[PDB]
Amino acid sequence: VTATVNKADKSKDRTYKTECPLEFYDALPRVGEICYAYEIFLEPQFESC
RNA sequence: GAGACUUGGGCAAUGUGACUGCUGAUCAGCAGUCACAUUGCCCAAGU
RNA sequence: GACUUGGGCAAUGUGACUGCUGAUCAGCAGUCACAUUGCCCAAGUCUCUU
Repeated sequence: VTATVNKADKSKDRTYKTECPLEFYDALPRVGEICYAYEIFLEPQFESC
């Protein structure tokens, strides 16, 4: 923090390896194991015309 | 994306300008302290 | 009666040393303002983009 020249290029955007949440990790089903099926309910709200 | 324009947060310096504060030495005046010199007086002794 | 030594009381001075005031001069420091041209970010308006 005492240095000054370190901020001459402060626009240096940081790059990261993205990752998935816990439920998304290793969720690919295999043969012979019980998995979960999540139905997607939806509700159209626009006027019926 | 290319850009122009403005306020910002600043980073820099090239100037330049003025402000403020302090130390030290010297001189003068005054006050006071150390020693020293001169003219006396008197005393203490010894021979 | 000379000779010697020492001390004390005086006055008349001198040599300096500090203390205070004022003045003079040299010597340092902390700033501040501000024109000039530069650099990196933040948010804005517009051409274009669309």
